[PDB]
Amino acid sequence: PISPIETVPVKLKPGMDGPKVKQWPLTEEKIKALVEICTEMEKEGKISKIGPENPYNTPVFAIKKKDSTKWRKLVDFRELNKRTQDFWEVQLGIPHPAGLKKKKSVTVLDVGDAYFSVPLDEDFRKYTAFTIPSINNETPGIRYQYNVLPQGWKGSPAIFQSSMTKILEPFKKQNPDIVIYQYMDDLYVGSDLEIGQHRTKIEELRQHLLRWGLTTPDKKHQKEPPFLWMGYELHPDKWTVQPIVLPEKDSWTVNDIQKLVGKLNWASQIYPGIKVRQLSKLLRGTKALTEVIPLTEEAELELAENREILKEPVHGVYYDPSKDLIAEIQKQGQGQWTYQIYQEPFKNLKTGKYARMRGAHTNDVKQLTEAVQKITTESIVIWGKTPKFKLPIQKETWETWWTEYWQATWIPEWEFVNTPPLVKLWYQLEKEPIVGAETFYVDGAANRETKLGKAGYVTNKGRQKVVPLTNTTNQKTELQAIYLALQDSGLEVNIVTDSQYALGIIQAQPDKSESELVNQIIEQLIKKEKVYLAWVPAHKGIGGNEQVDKLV
Amino acid sequence: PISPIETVPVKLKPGMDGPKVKQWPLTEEKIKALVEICTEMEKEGKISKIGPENPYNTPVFAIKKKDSTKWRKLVDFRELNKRTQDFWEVQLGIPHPAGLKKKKSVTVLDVGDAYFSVPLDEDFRKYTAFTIPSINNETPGIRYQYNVLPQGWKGSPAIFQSSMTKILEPFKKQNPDIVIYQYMDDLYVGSDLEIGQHRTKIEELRQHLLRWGLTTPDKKHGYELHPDKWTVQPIVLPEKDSWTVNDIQKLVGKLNWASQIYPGIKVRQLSKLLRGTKALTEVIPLTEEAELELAENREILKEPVHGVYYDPSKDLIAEIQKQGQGQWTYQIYQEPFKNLKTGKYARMRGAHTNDVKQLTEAVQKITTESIVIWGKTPKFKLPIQKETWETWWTEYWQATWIPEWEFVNTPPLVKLWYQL
Ligand SMILES: COc1ccc2ccccc2c1/C=N/NC(=O)c1ccc(O)c(O)c1
Ligand SMILES: OC[C@H]1O[C@@](CO)(O[C@H]2O[C@H](CO)[C@@H](O)[C@H](O)[C@H]2O)[C@@H](O)[C@@H]1O
Ligand SMILES: OC[C@H]1O[C@@](CO)(O[C@H]2O[C@H](CO)[C@@H](O)[C@H](O)[C@H]2O)[C@@H](O)[C@@H]1O
Ligand SMILES: OC[C@H]1O[C@H](O)[C@H](O)[C@@H](O)[C@@H]1O
Ligand SMILES: OC[C@H]1O[C@H](O)[C@H](O)[C@@H](O)[C@@H]1O
Ligand SMILES: OC[C@H]1O[C@H](O)[C@H](O)[C@@H](O)[C@@H]1O
Ligand SMILES: [Mg+2]
Repeated sequence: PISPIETVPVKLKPGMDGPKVKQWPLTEEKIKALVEICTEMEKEGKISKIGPENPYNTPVFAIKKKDSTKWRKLVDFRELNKRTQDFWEVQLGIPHPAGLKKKKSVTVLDVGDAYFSVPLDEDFRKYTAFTIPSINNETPGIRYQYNVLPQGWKGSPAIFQSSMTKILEPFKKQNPDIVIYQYMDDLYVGSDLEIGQHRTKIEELRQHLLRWGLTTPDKKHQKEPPFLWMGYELHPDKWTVQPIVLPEKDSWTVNDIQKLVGKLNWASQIYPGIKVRQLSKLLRGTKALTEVIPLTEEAELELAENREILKEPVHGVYYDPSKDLIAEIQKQGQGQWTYQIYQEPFKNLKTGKYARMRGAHTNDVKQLTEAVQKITTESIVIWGKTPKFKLPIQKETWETWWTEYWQATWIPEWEFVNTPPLVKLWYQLEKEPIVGAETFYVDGAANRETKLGKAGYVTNKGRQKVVPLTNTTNQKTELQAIYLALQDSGLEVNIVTDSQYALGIIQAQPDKSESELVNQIIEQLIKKEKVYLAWVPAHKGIGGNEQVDKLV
Repeated sequence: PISPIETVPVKLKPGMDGPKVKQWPLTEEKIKALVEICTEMEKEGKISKIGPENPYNTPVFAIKKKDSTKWRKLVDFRELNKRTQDFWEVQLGIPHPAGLKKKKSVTVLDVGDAYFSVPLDEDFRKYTAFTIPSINNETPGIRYQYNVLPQGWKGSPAIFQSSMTKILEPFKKQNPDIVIYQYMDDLYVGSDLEIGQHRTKIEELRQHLLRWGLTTPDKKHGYELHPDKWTVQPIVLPEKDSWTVNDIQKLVGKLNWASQIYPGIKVRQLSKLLRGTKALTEVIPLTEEAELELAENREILKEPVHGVYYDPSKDLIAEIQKQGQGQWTYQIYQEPFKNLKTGKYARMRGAHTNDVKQLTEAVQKITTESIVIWGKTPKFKLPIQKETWETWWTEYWQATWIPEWEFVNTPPLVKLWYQL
């Protein structure tokens, strides 16, 4: 109970004092349970009746559970925390399972009244002060103050996890052969030894823990093989996602989809190829919480497949240190790439997805690059090192793109993987003009107001065309022209644009866009043999551009 | 137990709280090194373990010196800095000698060790807390906070400023033509001797410092720099003989963007040949009234910017553009289109040199240049991916300080900067 640990000095933000909130003198069906409870804690040292002093107070409501013996005193420190100094924010992350080194036969421990077994700062105890009213409506209230962590006082998961560690510290030394994982009141002592001798140890940490004030359960040490954990299912030689509920409704809302997609994002860790692009493409109608959102024809087809995927249970393996990590990717199109990190055939530690960054103009190589990346940053967390990559692209296709990309990229260390689709740049622009190819001088503006434009051109051979556009942007007529030239022109052509934008979009060789316009342009590029795009400053006297620049 | 402990009490100015920065996830390799390092420092007394009652934390990395044998801890005190600045720049600031940039040779040497002998102000140590990460969040990271002036903190030097200059007191009288700017942990020695002798006066100082206080500098029979040599200013226009419509357009634009800086850049009679919807592959011999602009402008482009004056209240921006083939150009400035310097970095003796590596060096290069010319580090607009950078730089990076950086996706001037 009362741990002989040293205490962590605690205080309050500079210039504040204890919370002096009072008790709504309540009942006696409960101003009884309280006195029963408190007095029982009072014995165990968890608390001590405090004098007739200055101490502030805190509300002490009570409630009743549904399995039957009795009530719980639940003090509400909300106003004590507000005043309590900040703390070294504990592990905000969760130790993902695909990276806990396999072991023969693991154990687990469930620390007892953890919070209540750690002594509180002998000087910050006076701010834990509270009182329960009289057994009668008269008021000679009862006064107490905490001597251990309050149950949800601000600093508790911190000063606990702290003290815990400084205890396990000396144990782990005398036993450099056990990796004990810590998370909340859960210990993950596990190792690979005869199963009998091992227990001799768990029944040893336990002695040591209880030795110092911390208690642990026991069928002998309580849990069997199927462990639950923050959503995981950890077997003794495998981990997996706890079961998922992908529903079927006749009505969905902006609240029904976050649940769905949210549930869908989680399952992907191990469920290979969980497409969820169109479903999330929905959560942005508007962000109302409850909204009759009509499923789309594409989502219901996407969800139908996600279901078929989940209709079959898949497992996950544990990390083997000596063996290394290998990660492989594969593009599902639409900017939906899926991967899986492994060490051996048919044994993945985890698989995941890489969305399209929800942008407007990006080509596979770019994405594949950002894909490798996501996986890299991540592998450095779960495992600590980066993996060998098996990317669906040839060193030849890559070399091209980066040596010709204004940005400094760095795909690290890969091997080719022949399994279509294979990442490739579909169209390429002539680095220099083309001699025996007509030159289309294009341009197309539009009325920012009336939203009416016209795209067109004028060429050396003297051909001219002006196609009227309606309900268009300025950038729309800007690309409408390049697309128009690609139409009217022959097998190889040179285009002159006054459009910074138009150019860049194309000089981005961005395949896979949504915008029908781009794809038409992209499609028309494909068909062309040799194309050279040129940019000249408009409205600058080009006796050759100050043409379409005036025709449109 | 202990002698007269007089430490310079440090304060953050009113309204700013200690740093609370997230510790990055490191490779199991770097952790283990960072583990031994602190294990030893804690042992040395230099640092101490802390609890949860210290909400503060600055990121710490691990990088090789040049010795791909042993690692050295590099704490990213970029935040604890700005929050103490009024101290390391106002109160105990270090003046910057304008001549340093003139000497023919500048050798920069490490003095960081002279700092682990000076205790840090009790009531301040709490802000120098750092965490040594854990693989897969297995266990909670390790918590340490300093007990001596820590390298990287811009106060370590401002505090040492006295003991330091006092040590340089005999050497500077006797060699009165040498400049010595202390910028953080680095010490810059500038002079105008033979590149042979200049390596001797250094050694003298090297030896002087080594004795006087064992301020142990890491030399290596040691970083030569030649400030003067830095004079890369032209912006050559391709001056050919045969010009096609296409090449004239490429020139006008490349010439028009230009005028956004130089006032007298006149591109008119050039648009003269660009008259008429012509094929792009059509040679048009330069006119008579024409090449005026060819050279009349090439001239305004021979003699640089007139009216560009550095400002100490506004900070420095550094832009870098991948130029291709280990080719990297860059400009330092404050008011867009008013450069203080321009240049080029180069991959020269490395067949393992990749983009990132280059950029990391191209940057450190540009950073020392400023640290010399201006005594302050610029803020970089790195043309790389934020995620990729924040992962690899600490690989090839090997400086003792870290500048401010952000990330960009460049408007393709066709980099109206390159010459080839
Ligand atoms: C509060 O927790 C539960 C309540 C009811 C359960 C019923 C059936 C199986 C597991 C349960 C669990 C979870 N049990 N989880 C563990 O004993 C556990 C041990 C070691 C670790 O590292 C870890 O992350 C989780
Ligand atoms: O071992 C690589 C080899 O495995 C293949 C075919 O045998 O695919 C199976 O094994 C992978 C091992 O990582 C699993 O990820 C994959 O799901 C499974 O079908 C090929 O991917 C490859 O040639
Ligand atoms: O790398 C940028 C990234 O670094 C962080 C720490 O995780 O902060 C530091 O670097 C910034 C670079 O501009 C500084 O401005 C900042 O002061 C420094 O602490 C992140 O905040 C930032 O996203
Ligand atoms: O997380 C809930 C916590 O509730 C209480 O604080 C208990 O003392 C502790 O066992 C548990 O950790
Ligand atoms: O990502 C969403 C999921 O995260 C974790 O698994 C939570 O335990 C679960 O409640 C939730 O559905
Ligand atoms: O070859 C490595 C060296 O190349 C150049 O000198 C870089 O500017 C420098 O940072 C680096 O140490
Ligand atoms: Mg126009």
